[PDB]
Order: sequence, then structure tokens, then C-alpha cells
Amino acid sequence: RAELTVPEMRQWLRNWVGKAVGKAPDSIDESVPMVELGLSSRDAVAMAADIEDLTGVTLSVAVAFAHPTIESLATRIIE
Ligand SMILES: [Ca+2]
Ligand SMILES: [Ca+2]
Ligand SMILES: [Ca+2]
Repeated sequence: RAELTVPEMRQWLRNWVGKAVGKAPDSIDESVPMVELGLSSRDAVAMAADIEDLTGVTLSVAVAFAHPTIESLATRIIE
């Protein structure tokens, strides 16, 4: 499949968060609230910009906090 997939989006988010908080991406828990992962508000701005560059989607506050886990956010960005 050519289009960006949910597994790819999940991996991209784990890698992004892992780099921001200094942890292995494989250890990033995809079911916990993203506000509990150790990200800063500056991180949120940067990650939103990077998601827009990757997907062309400008994430709204509403969508993001209604899908507040890596796995639910990834699913909603793609789907
Ligand atoms: Ca950091
Ligand atoms: Ca979990
Ligand atoms: Ca841009």
C-alpha cells in the first residue's frame, strides 16, 4: 500500500516522543495520555508542525485531545 498507514504513524509518533524525552521508542506506551509522556508545550508545537509536514494535516486542539493517546491519535490522523 502506497498511502501512509496507521502502523507507520504510530511508529513515527513513538520515535518523535522517544527523541523528545530521551527514551527508546520501543518503550513508549501508546495507550497512556500523551500529556503524561513527559512532553513540553514547546514539544507539542514542534510535533504539530512536524505532523503537518508529514501528513499535510493541521491538527486541531479538539481532535488531538479527543484522541489523547498515541494509538488513538495515529488512527485518527490516518483514518
Ligand atoms: Ca526534550
Ligand atoms: Ca499501555
Ligand atoms: Ca511546514
